[PDB]
Amino acid sequence: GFPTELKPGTNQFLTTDDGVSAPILPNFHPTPCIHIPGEVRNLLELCQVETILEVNNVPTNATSLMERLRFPVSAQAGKGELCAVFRADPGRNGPWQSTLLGQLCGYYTQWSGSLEVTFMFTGSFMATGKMLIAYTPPGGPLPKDRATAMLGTHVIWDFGLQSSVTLVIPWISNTHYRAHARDGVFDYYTTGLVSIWYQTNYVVPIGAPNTAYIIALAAAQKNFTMKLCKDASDILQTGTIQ
Amino acid sequence: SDRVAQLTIGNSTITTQEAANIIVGYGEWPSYCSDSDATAVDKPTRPDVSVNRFYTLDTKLWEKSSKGWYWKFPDVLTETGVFGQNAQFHYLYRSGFCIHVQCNASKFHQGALLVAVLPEYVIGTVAGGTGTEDSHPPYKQTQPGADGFELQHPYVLDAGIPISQLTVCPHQWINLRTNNCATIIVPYINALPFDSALNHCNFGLLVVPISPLDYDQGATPVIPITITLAPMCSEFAGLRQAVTQ
Amino acid sequence: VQLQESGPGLVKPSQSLSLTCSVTGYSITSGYYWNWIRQFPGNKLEWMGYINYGGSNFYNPSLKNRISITRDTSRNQFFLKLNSVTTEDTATYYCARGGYYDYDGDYWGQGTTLTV
Amino acid sequence: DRVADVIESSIGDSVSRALTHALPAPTGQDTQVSSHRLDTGKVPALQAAEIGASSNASDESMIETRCVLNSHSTAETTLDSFFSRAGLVGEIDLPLKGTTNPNGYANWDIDITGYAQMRRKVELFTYMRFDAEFTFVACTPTGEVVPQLLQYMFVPPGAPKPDSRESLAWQTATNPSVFVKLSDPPAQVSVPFMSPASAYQWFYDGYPTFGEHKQEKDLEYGACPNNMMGTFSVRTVGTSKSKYPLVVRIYMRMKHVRAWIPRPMRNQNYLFKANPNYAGNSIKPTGTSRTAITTL
Amino acid sequence: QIVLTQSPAIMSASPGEKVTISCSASSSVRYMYWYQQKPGSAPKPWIYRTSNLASGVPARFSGSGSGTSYSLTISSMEAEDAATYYCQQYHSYPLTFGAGTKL
Amino acid sequence: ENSNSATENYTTINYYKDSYAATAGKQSLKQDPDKFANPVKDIFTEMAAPL
Ligand SMILES: CCCCCCCCCCCCC/C=C/[C@H](O)[C@H](N)CO
Repeated sequence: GFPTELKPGTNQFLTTDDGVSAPILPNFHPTPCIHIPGEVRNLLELCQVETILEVNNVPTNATSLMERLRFPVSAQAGKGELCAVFRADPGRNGPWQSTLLGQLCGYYTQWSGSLEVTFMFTGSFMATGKMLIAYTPPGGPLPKDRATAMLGTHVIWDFGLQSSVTLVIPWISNTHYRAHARDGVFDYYTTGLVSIWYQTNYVVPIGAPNTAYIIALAAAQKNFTMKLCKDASDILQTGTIQ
Repeated sequence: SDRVAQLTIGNSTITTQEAANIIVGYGEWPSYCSDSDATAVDKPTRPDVSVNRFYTLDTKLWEKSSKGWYWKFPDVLTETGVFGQNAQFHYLYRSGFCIHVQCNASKFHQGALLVAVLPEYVIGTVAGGTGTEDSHPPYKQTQPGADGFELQHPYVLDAGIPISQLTVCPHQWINLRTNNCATIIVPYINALPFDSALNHCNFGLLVVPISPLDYDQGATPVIPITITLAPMCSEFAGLRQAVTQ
Repeated sequence: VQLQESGPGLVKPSQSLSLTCSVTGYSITSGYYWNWIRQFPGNKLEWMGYINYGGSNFYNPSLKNRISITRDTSRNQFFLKLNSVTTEDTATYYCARGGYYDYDGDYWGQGTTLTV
Repeated sequence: DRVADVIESSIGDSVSRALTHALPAPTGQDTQVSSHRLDTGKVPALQAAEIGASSNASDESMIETRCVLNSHSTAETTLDSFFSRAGLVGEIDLPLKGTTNPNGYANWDIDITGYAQMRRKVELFTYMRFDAEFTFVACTPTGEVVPQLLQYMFVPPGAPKPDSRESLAWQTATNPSVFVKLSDPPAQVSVPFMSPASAYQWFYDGYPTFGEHKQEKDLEYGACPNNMMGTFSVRTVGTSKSKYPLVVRIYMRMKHVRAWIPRPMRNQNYLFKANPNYAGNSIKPTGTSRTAITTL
Repeated sequence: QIVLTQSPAIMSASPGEKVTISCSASSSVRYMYWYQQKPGSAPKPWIYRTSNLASGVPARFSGSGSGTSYSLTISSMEAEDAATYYCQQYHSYPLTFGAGTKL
Repeated sequence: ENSNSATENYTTINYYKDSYAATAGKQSLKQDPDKFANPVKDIFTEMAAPL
């Protein structure tokens, strides 16, 4: 017959190899496909949908789990007090783990692009106030006051008929891609910090509640991209499923 | 302009002055089944105006310690009117839906609700607490009827999935400081052109408070929630005697 | 988790009260609600207030403008303070850990007696 | 058709009206240069989340940006790139002594819900339609390779399942079967889409049959016959007992994948096959926790 | 504020008999909770969610009820389980207790 | 060759008469994000107030 030679790599089984295999049922024809709404073509379509971000991930007891989806705001002494802080890394352990974007990033090693966070105010109609939300690029420590925080990228939010504001976290990095940052030498891929401060005060008239809550939503921009698919960091099984 | 709206279908009309636009699920309007997609050979019936109309269910009360409720479609209308009669007289069924939720308060109240539609909402159990018992939910829990059912563990949606990612489904918010109604239009979702209206539920409707209701002493403490819904483009086939279940 | 109350056993009328609760085996910043409850000599129970895991407070309207609850996370204690104590404010004071609108942990202390 | 309302009626319109359409997107979006804006009436930063749509603000409308030409590919996030990777879905044991399968044969019901990784990956969507590729790896419990001959048979529903090592059903006159040795490389075949419906269902909210639904029949809730494709059977080819203990592992890879209606991902530990049960006394948060909201 | 009414105020029973006490609320509540207090000590949780037994509680205790009426019953009377019982609600703040029933 | 593939993926390789035995191949990069991210009846520009 035709002379041939065998090269190293024969008889191996590579799980990601794309090849041809013998069919088992000759002349088989599948059921026709009817139209079904909601078809998904690319996973990046789902990365642009907002989901709730658990900024307030402090409590752990069972009856208080639902409180993790909101953090409070109330009247202060008018001295630019701090409200809340969190990290901006989407693939890191913390608040971002509750979003669909974080879960999807858990399946990939590297990412690139801009992010955005939306805050919605759920107070009464008679409540007014102003807030300052700042983003600190890598290198700078956690700001100790509003005067230090204003030096970075920030937006000033005014309560009104429109109950939501959007903070955009622009892509500012030295490398084209970032791996998932964590403690150690891999903190080199960190993104920065986000802090919220009181601008003027929280003001209400007589007969209105003294406390209100804010809900945060997070998603990705149109230049977001991931690559080098991998396995997820956690396995939801503690034995044999049976 | 975008805050006032009127919905007219059949012989019913809904008006609102604090709307927040209309969401069309997955960007598709309801429609009838085409000739290339159908498989049954008998001619279906389309009652039109007698079935495609607004129906109002019971009313729930919103309190400072509420958890949430859910309903199953089209199980809610199985025993109501001409739609119910057609549903239990025929074997096959398909239709879309338009859902409207009402909840109003004053300018001194506060709170926020999440209204979402989740196709193929399967309910799970607590497995006896320890997780070693293979228990199953009762019949009254899987198809609660027009009364609905109250959630026990809203954080996992009683199915082991987080509520924080529920926004991936068609949804709207009811913020008491902004709006007092929510409108969602859902097409027919299934892997088959037709299905039974008694055995299968296409989707479930979830209403869960995320920001607790609050008010000061002396204000009205009763804040009801009402559900109104209407079928769209209904078809039936396979006529035989009426069976209730 | 163990709770222990401490404070003066006798207070003159029109003075100020201060009680202390020490928590062992659990951090007061990890969750749950920490309540103050007293039992009158007639065996009648009254709920006073609580402090949150994050530092939020809510008080009984009957005792409003006279009660204040604080905490010290470094030493893992939370405090109860009363203003202008009168004769009717004599009872056994308890400290308890509770859940959010439901039964979650509900472990009570031992109580301390107060005489005014 | 002479009355006016019938002529002008829209009953029977089978064309679905879509509000959106797909566009090519081989790379990420570029960034345009922008300058400062100081005016009234235009508020890109203010949104209304109550409507139910995501924010439409962009980089150019919030800060001053430069021009960046983006050439990062999006090919790795397609459905096949995400799904066309082999993973463990089954395992069959054939011990010499024991109680599980002591007679040199075994029957396995085909389901891919027995292992957490693949189940969690596939349960992101509600409906899926695909072809499959199956690979079988066989060896001893210690990983040794021995000279033994095996037979695999695919039994569609309604066909007689073998009940012994010498059953007459092994004649496989019509059923597809594979003969292979352990010394050979693992066997590998292709499988088409065989559901009676248009797609597989990972979630079925209903009952299979009519009638009264009593407590003793609650195990039928959520069972969709459209997903039951049959049985996988394996035996040692011989009339006498084999001399080695054997283990068979099954791996599956998807091709030509389509999906619909994404769902939230699983949060708690899996407990049972084809059942979304969870431990009610051990509910845990989705992520990790910290000590205070004002500190890292 | 929600007001809870307990009846009867004082009950006496013999060992082996059937004991049943009731607590009534001025408004509908989702659940009812029970406590037991021996003299000289602090109250201890006994029943929560009207059905579940607290840890270390004998199996002869049980509870039931719905809406605005709830009850606590003891299958068999022993000398050990004789103290004051209270009904408490978590529906709204402030939390309120019952008057108590001495057994 | 029978046209019995599940997607009857544009460039594949096959050696048999059944289409479902072919390789996965390459797809086309088309996305429709507005189906899930902005399914509103009336579209609003990102300059004006949404309400
Ligand atoms: C020598 C022939 C060996 C046959 C190997 C098995 C081929 C049959 C596989 C049928 C297709 C299974 C794909 C998944 C189907 C359903 O979704 C699962 N049962 C999920 O429950």
